[PDB]
Formats: sequence, structure tokens, C-alpha cells
Amino acid sequence: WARELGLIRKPASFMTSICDERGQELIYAGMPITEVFKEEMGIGGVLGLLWFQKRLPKYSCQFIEMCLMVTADHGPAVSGAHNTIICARAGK
Amino acid sequence: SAKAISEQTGKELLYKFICTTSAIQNRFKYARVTPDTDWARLLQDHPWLLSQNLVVKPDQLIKRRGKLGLVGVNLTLDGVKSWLKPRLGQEATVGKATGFLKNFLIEPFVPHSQAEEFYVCIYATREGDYVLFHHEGGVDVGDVDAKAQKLLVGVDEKLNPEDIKKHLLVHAPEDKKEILASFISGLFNFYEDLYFTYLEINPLVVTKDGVYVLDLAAKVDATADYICKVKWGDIEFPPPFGREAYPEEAYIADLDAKSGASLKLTLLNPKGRIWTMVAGGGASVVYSDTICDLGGVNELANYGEYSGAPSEQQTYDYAKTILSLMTREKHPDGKILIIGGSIANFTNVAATFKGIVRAIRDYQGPLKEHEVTIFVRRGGPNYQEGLRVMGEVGKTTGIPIHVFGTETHMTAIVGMALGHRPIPGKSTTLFSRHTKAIVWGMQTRAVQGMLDFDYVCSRDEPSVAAMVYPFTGDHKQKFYWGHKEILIPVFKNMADAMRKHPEVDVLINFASLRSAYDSTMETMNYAQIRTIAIIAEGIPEALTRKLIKKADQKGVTIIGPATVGGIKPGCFKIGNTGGMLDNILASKLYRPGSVAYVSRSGGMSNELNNIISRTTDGVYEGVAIGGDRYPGSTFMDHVLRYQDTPGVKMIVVLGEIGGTEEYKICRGIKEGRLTKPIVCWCIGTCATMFSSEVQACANQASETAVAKNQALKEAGVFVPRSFDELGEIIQSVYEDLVANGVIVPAQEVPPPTVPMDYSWARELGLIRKPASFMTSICDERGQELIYAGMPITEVFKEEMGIGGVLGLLWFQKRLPKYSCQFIEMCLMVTADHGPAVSGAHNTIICARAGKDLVSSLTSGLLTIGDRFGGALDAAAKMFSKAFDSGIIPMEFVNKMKKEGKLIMGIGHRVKSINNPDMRVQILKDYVRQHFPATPLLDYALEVEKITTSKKPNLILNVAGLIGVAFVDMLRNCGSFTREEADEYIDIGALNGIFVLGRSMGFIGHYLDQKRLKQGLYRHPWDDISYVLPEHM
Ligand SMILES: CC(C)(COP(=O)(O)OP(=O)(O)OC[C@H]1O[C@@H](n2cnc3c(N)ncnc32)[C@H](O)[C@@H]1OP(=O)(O)O)[C@@H](O)C(=O)NCCC(=O)NCCSC(=O)C[C@@](O)(CC(=O)O)C(=O)O
Ligand SMILES: CC(C)(COP(=O)(O)OP(=O)(O)OC[C@H]1O[C@@H](n2cnc3c(N)ncnc32)[C@H](O)[C@@H]1OP(=O)(O)O)[C@@H](O)C(=O)NCCC(=O)NCCS
Ligand SMILES: Nc1ncnc2c1ncn2[C@@H]1O[C@H](COP(=O)(O)OP(=O)(O)O)[C@@H](O)[C@H]1O
Repeated sequence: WARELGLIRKPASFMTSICDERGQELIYAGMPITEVFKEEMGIGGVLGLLWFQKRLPKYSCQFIEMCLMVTADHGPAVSGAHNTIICARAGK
Repeated sequence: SAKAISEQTGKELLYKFICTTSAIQNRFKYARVTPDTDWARLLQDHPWLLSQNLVVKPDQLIKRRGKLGLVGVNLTLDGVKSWLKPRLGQEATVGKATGFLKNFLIEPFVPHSQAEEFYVCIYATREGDYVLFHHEGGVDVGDVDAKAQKLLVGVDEKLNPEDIKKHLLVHAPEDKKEILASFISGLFNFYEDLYFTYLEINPLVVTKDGVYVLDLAAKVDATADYICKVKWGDIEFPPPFGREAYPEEAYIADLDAKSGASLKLTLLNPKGRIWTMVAGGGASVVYSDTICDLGGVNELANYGEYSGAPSEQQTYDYAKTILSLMTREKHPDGKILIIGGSIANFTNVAATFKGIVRAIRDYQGPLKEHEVTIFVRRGGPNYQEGLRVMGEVGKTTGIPIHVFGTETHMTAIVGMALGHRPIPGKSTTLFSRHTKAIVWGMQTRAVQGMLDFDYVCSRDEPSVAAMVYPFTGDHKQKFYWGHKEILIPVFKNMADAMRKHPEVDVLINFASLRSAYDSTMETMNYAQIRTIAIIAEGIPEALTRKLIKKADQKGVTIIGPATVGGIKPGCFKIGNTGGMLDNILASKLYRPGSVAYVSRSGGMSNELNNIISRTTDGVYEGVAIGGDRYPGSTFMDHVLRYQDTPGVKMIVVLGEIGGTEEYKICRGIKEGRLTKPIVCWCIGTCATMFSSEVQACANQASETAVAKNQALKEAGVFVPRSFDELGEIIQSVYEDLVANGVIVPAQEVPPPTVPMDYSWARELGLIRKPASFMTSICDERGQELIYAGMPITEVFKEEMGIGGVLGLLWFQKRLPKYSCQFIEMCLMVTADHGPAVSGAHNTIICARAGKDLVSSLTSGLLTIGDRFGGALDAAAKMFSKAFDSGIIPMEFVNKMKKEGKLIMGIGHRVKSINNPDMRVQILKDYVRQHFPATPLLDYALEVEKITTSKKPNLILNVAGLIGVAFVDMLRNCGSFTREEADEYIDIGALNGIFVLGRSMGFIGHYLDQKRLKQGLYRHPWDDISYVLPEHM
């Protein structure tokens, strides 16, 4: 109630610029989620907004999605997949 | 600060570090005699004593010994022994100083005449060093400044030999012209390499055999210790010859070196009743002058100050010292304690007053019967809380306490105490509303005060454009612009800051004394900077002179070192000037006035702020030039600035003792250069009433405050009778200037408001904010680290180890010693179980991925759960459930069997009955020997008897034993109730036991893989069965 009246000063300990949860609509780097779906960006456009705070061109978003697709998996023999499998088999 | 060194120290250091082609004789050839020493050792370590004739003189900072007959010349060793006895340890009187003798110096006699009596002197001035050579030196020197040849060596200039030959060696004999010149040159190099400010050898006798230094008086720049501690060694600075220093006075001197605060105390007569403990050097001088003016010269005991923002503990030390020294006598007439000073800019009045509060709480006894009345007059940061704290405490203990704020005159409490009154090119404009400054250093409180002042001054933009901090990368610091949040850039380098902010014209330098010189030199390489404020106190005077010379060359105005800075109401504030925002509002420093002032002190400058606000329109501009011997800018510089400023109408000058600086004002007002009204008061008129040379020091006779005050008076300067009359004379001059009509006061526009700080509102208890976190295991804050209510020193004294610390941190209990030992054993046996298990395997994989200790250990730890590492918890829970349900072990075995469940904690791969686990055995033996009761362990052993009857290897596991024994420890040691033990089992304390134990092994595996330099692991394809679908 003192903050609402503007009677006290308290510095904010955190800064953020990628997502605005508060308010009527969710916002991804200045862009409403309804506008995100209307403009038909997919994972690539959302990633551009959340990682770079930019509205990337469509080919950039498509390329980002393609990069995610080609690195999705490379079999169970590599170190990370091996560790994940070990942990899953530990019932974890 | 120049400090005189002993003759012995001066000659020793001179012999050790002079470098000349001249043949200097009697190197390290001297003997020190003191009353409390033997003589046989003195004979044995100095074989030169009997080799030739001797001369003895007291080395106790006494001059004019020849005119006073205190030297025994041309008399042998038995002569010096006979001559010491009437004087060694006896009373002596030189002028007004009376003191005993503890120090004498012995040196071989030098046969010489008046034909080779040579006087050499080097002393420091603002513009450089003067060398004086008198050919007819010695006692017959007479007038030296007018007859001895004088030569100036400027700042950053060399003393070259031909300069000595012509401008210094006209009257020297030709045969001795040459080598002496070389010597003189080397002497100058000795003078400036060891940071001497005064160095006179008189007489210096030179003959064909060589040169001989018979005498030398030397003052060295003490603040240069950090440069010359290697060359000086353990240099000592003798006190002036006179009364012996008190142990408490030496204590105060020792306190002065503890931190950057200034902690001074000096005595004249402890039998006096007037006792002043005044904050701020200027305020202390003013209070002493005020008490001496109205009849307290003889009855005043002490003179001293505490400033530079001393802490609570240091204030305790100073206050308990002053009370202990005050209690030495009973004065029937009564005793007073005058405490306070001016409004502080930086000194936390709250802490410095809690210090005296808690120093007088314990000193009620030995002073209440002394009839001590305490008069306080303090202002500054958090003064409204400290004043009323001390009022509460004084009323609680009952001693006479009179609490006065800033609404009263600073020296009115003096009149109350003594009963005289009832007790109730360089620019003209440095700063504007568009001035942008760079702050050198990480001073966020000062920058925020600057910004708050800018906001309440209705400035368009903040006055701080950037900060420079070399120990961090470039980033942005979050500050407040009123209630809005703004970002101010912080740069590692000056160059980037000046590149990105060409509109900055001011540098505020918060570098320490060791960094200020280099910071300021680097700053003056950027022509955009026209004004530099240097805050640091303790810069050596020679470095300051180099700064002054470069600033004069570059046309840069320097607000000299050892200053709080200055304030231009409505436009700009330097650093911490004017204190917090409440002081800014109270003195109405948010809007321009018409009176411009200059002073040396910052506390006196804030007092002037308050006075001028109370009696006139307000302050137009105030500058504190600092307490150094060579300020970057002088009184007369700022007075000239003010005269050329159409905004100012009257000029207040607050001078001090020593220095002929106000006489430049007199020559400017006696002539028509300075036309505006000037109200000047010089503090320190009590310096004459001091029977010593206490250091800000008067050198000549016209540099006393009385002479300067009278000289300004006859010059046309409005000089009050005293400081107490300064407010009224300023008021009268302003009133006449407003009756004439040159001053037209403006309408009081209310300033913008700044929201209160959250932390300050919480301290006042004005707001409520629920804490979002709860904790009960560790208290980091406070003087000592606390583990669940137990201090860390007590943790180590009680000799608990890892087990006791774990008990404290996990259960908040002081466990018995066997419990802590058992916990340690459990950690030891679960430390590792080889590299084949899932967690160790994952940790090794992650280590071989070149990853990280934390990452690898964490990768291994994330496998801890049901199938791996969870058997401890599972066994404890299963056995506890069976035991608490009341079923017998056979019923438990059958019930587990028909539920399709294996008993957790039963079973080994190879080991069986007659082939025991042997770490189950260690723990079981310990538990049997030390635990008071083990019901669950007995139950589990019965279960194990049944299961090993089924087949031999169905023994109690390490997991089973640790689980049941941990339950037994929790609920059978006296620390827990049954509910607490059950809760700790339920929330996973045994999971924590396994995790903490196995972390040791996982870290060991990480380090092992790093040491073996194992490369990236890939699982072989032949060990993987690929069962992908045909086509999805
Ligand atoms: C000048 C300064 C800011 C200097 O600051 P500090 O020295 O504290 O801090 P630092 O800059 O960090 O220097 C420390 C050195 O240790 C180094 N260091 C740090 N951490 C290190 C690590 N981990 N490892 C290695 N090294 C490390 C660091 O690098 C530095 O090294 P170096 O550069 O070589 O020095 C301060 O001291 C001072 O003088 N005044 C404060 C400001 C002010 O407003 N004054 C006027 C007050 S008006 C007054 O007096 C009247 C009165 O009192 C009257 C009354 O009472 O009424 C009143 O109030 O009105
Ligand atoms: C990319 C790079 C590692 C190629 O390595 P390489 O030694 O030519 O081949 P590999 O390290 O994959 O292994 C070589 C053999 O092991 C086999 N092998 C690979 N994974 C295996 C597994 N899990 N089990 C059994 N065999 C395996 C391969 O089939 C190959 O068989 P071959 O001997 O019949 O040719 C090497 O060129 C390099 O270090 N480049 C640097 C750039 C870089 O690191 N790029 C990253 C790659 S995305
Ligand atoms: N080592 C010495 N050899 C010869 N004469 C000395 C020696 N020391 C002092 N004197 C005599 O003392 C006189 C100088 O006195 P000085 O000590 O300078 O007085 P003050 O102590 O007042 O400065 C000289 O005239 C000199 O004859």
C-alpha cells in the first residue's frame, strides 16, 4: 500500500526483457501471443523473440527450426544420450 | 603533514642515502645516550669515542642551543660524562616550553673556524622548493631570508650544478666552490627522494679533508610513508619538547592510524573543568575559540576532534579515553562536557552517537559523583535518531543531558555551559544545471545523493553521466531518478567513459590517496574536463604540487584534495556535500540563493550552509577547498570567481590559522578588484593560548587568526567580533543589501518530492513487509557464524566433527558423541563403491566429456533415487513400518513374500553367513557397543536369521543396517521425539546420508578421470541393440 501510494522507494533486484507474464495477455518480447500465432511464426519465430528479442524474417525462423530438427538426436552411443539412458534405467 | 624528525634520524638517513662525489665523513658516526641505559656497551660498540675529541648535544627537537648554552663543545669523553649529570634527566626551559631530557647525541669534534661555517637549507613551498645557502653561516646567520642566497627549484624541475655555481655560489670560496656544489646537488636529491619538506644543515663544515654535517633540522612529509616506508625504516616523529605525552594521548594517536578517520586529542591541563569532544576539526577549533573568547582560557583542559566518519567502536575508544582522563580529579565547582559540532556531510551521526551512548552507560559510576553536565549540539546523517537515542539514554541514567538540534547556533551551547546565557584558462563558472560529471570509484551512495539533489533541484538530467571503476567490466548500475529507475554506465577505463560522454566537464575523484595522483594525471589528459574534485585525504604534498602545476598548465580547476567538495544549489553537488536529502531540504539547498562562501573544512561548510539558509536568501555556491597545505584552488581563486559571477551578491570566507591567503583578499579589497560585500572570519584565535606547537599550523607572526581578522577588518571586510557573531553580521549585510534593493529575494517554490527509501522506512518501523523465506539452520549475519543456534567457535571447541555439524545443520540438535561418530562412519562406508554403478558411471562419462567438477558430480548424483542409492531409505521405511505395526519377524517375512516384495536391506551378491560383509560388521559392532537401545536393529537381525535360514547370502545389507541403525539412533538418542524422528525419516534424511557419502566417491572419480586424462567416451555400437520400427 505504501508502494501504491508512491511513498517509498525500493530498487528492483531483477531485470528482464524477454517475456511479460503480467497483464491481460502473455507477451513475448513486446509481441502478444495472439499476434505470435496470427503472424504464423512457429518454434523459430518464438525462439527469435525469446532469445534475441527480434522479429526474425521467415527464412531465419525456418532455418532455426531446421537446425533444431537436424540436431534432435544422434543415437544412444554419445555421452549425453548414454547418461540420459543410464538415468532412465535407474528408474529416476 | 610535515613532521619533525630527530637529529639522529636525519643524519642517519642522510648518511645512508645521500649520493655525491664529495667525500662525506663521519658516516653512521654517532652515539645515542639516554638516562635508562648502561655505558659500557656504549663504549664497546663505538670505538671512536676515545679516538678523538667529542661533542654532546641534546637531541630532543630543541633549537637555539648555542644561544641557550645547552651544548658541550671541545670537551672530551670524561667531559661529556661530567657534563651530562647536571642536565641528563633534569628540568630544562626553552622559551615557554619546560621539559626534562631523555635523549643526547655524541659525535666526534670537528676542528673548524668561522671561515668555513656554511648554512644550507631546503624548504618546501607551493611553487617549489627554496634552497638557501649562507656563506657566513652558523650563529652569525642573522637574517637568512634576506642575506643567504635563495634559489627556487620549481615543481618537476631539476637542481642543476651551474645553477648552484652562479646563483648559489657567488660568495663561497673558490677552492670549495666545486665539491660543495656537487654535494648541494646530491643533497637536493636526498631532499626530494625521501619526501622531505624541511632540511637545514647549519653548520655544515667543509675542509680539504671532507664535508661534515654538524647539525640538521628536518621535517619530512609523513603522508609519504606508503612511498618511503622501505627507505625510512621504522622512522619516529618526536613530539615537541615539553610536557610528556599522556598514555591516553598516545592511545588516540594510535587510534588515528586504525582507519581513515581523524582522531586528535591534545592536553594543556587535565585539572581543568572544560572538556570538549567536538566532531570535525573546524568545529573543534571554533568551539575552543568560542570558549576562550568568553572567559575559559585557563579552565579549558583538552582540545581535539573526531572526524572522517569514525565508526561506533572508534567513538567508544575516544569517548572512554576522554572520560577516563576526565575522572582523574574532583572539581567541586563542577565539570562540563561539550559534545557535537557542525552538521556532518558523511559521518553517520547515529553510529557515532550510539558509541558515546554505550561508552557512558558503563561510565555512570566513576563520573556521576563528579558533577558532570553534558551539552550536545550535533547535526548530520541520521542526527534525528542519534540525538533522541542519546536523550533517552541520558534521561534513563539521569545525568544532566541537554539535547539540541540544528535549530540552535552551534556555539550557543558554549554560552549555556558557562552560564552567560540561559539554557532553553580556468573558468569562472564551474557548475551549471547542465553540468555532467564522471565519478571515479564505486561510490553508489554518493552518486545517489547527487541524483536526489539533482531531482529536488528540478534538473532536467542527472549530473552523473558515467562512473569509472577499474576493477570491473563495463556494465550499467541501477540508480533512482526521483521514483523512476535509471541506468548509469560504469566503465573500466577513463578513455571509454570520455569517448561515450563528451558532454562531461567535471570529474569527481573518489580514488584513495594511493590512486588519486595517477587518476588525476590521467584525467587531465582529456581537455573536456575543466574541474576535478579530489576527495582523498593524505596525499603527499609533493604529488599535490605536481597536480597543481599540471592543472595550472591545462587550465583545469581543482577542488583540492581532502575535501568533501562543494555545492551549487539548483545546479550541482559534489559527492557527499550537504549530507543527506533531509539536510538539503532543511537548508533549502535545492534553490539558488545570493551568498557565495569559501572555507577549508567540510563540516564548517555544512554549518555555513545551515547558517546562511537561516539568516539570508540562501547559498548561491559553496566551496570547501580542503585541509591540505597546498589546495588545488585557494580562497582567493574562488573569491575572484564569485566577484566575476553576477549571481552572487555577498561573499562569506571562513579562513583558518596559518598562511597569508586572506591578505590576498585584503589586497583585492583595499584595491578595487573585489567590490562585493565580503564577510570573513578566521578561526583559530586560540592558537596563541596554546603552550605548544600542536598541528593547519602557524609559521610566522602575521599568520595568526587575530592578525588576519584585524587586517581584513581595516581592509573593508565585514569581520564579526567572533564566530558566534558571524550569523548576525551576515544577516545584517544581507538585510542592507536587500534594503538597498540589489538583492530581490525570489518566491519560495516547493521542491519536487522524493519517495522515502525502503530500508530507511523499515529501520524506522514505518512499513510492514512480510518475509518470503524462512530458515532455521544457519545464521550468516552477525559477528559470528551460527550453526543452528551454536556459534562456530563453540562448534570447534566442543570438538564435534562432520557428524556434529551435520546434526546441527540437518536436525538442529546437539547429538551425543556416539551419534556423531556413527554418522561419520555411515558417510565413510558409503563414500564409494567402485566405478561400475550408475552414478559413478555417469560422473565418469561427464568427466571424460571434459566437462566440470560440479557438472560431473551432479550428473552422477541425478541417478540417486529408487533403483540406485535408495535402499537405505527404503530399508528404514520398510523395517520401521513392520516394527511399528507390531508383527513379529516371521510374519513380516511372510507378508513381504505374499506381496511380491523383496525385503529392502537383505541380500548380498557374494557374502553370506560365515562370510560377513565386514563393513556391516564394523557398523554393527559400533552400534552394539555405543547405542543405548537398538530395538529396530534387533528386529532386523531376527529377520536376517529367517532369511539366511532360507539361503545363506540373504544377510543384512549395508543399506539395511544403516537404515535400521539410523532409525534407532534417531528415536533412541535423547534428542528427538518419536514424531521428529519419523518426520526426518519421511522427508529423506537417509537419502541425504547416502548422497553426502557418495559425493566423496563421485568427486574422487572425477579427479581420477582428470588425472588419467581420459578422453571422450562413446559407447560401442556392438553393445547396443537397435530395434527401430520398419518405417514410421
Ligand atoms: C577517498 C575515499 C573515498 C577512499 O575510499 P576507500 O579507501 O575507503 O576505498 P577504495 O577506493 O576501495 O581503496 C582501498 C584500496 O584497497 C584496494 N582493495 C579493495 N579490495 C581489495 C582486494 N579484495 N584485494 C586487494 N585490494 C583491494 C582498493 O583497490 C584500494 O587500493 P588503492 O587504490 O591502492 O588505495 C575515502 O577513504 C575518504 O577519504 N572519504 C570518503 C568520501 C567523502 O565523502 N569524504 C569527505 C567526508 S566530509 C568530512 O570529513 C568532515 C566531517 O567528517 C565532519 C564531521 O564529522 O561532522 C563530515 O562528515 O562532515
Ligand atoms: C569429426 C572428427 C571427429 C571425425 O573423426 P574420425 O576419427 O574421422 O571418426 P570418428 O571419431 O567418428 O570414429 C572413427 C571410427 O569409429 C567408428 N565409430 C563411431 N562411433 C562409434 C561407436 N559408438 N561404436 C563403435 N564405433 C564407432 C566410426 O564408424 C569410424 O569407423 P571407421 O574406423 O570404420 O571409419 C574429426 O574430423 C575431428 O575431430 N574434427 C574436428 C571438428 C569437429 O570436432 N567436428 C565435430 C563433429 S560434428
Ligand atoms: N661535531 C662538532 N664539531 C665541532 N663543532 C661543533 C660540532 N657540533 C657543534 N659544534 C659547534 O656548535 C656550533 C653550532 O651550534 P648548533 O648545534 O648549530 O646550535 P643549535 O643546536 O641551536 O642549532 C658551531 O659553532 C660549532 O662550533
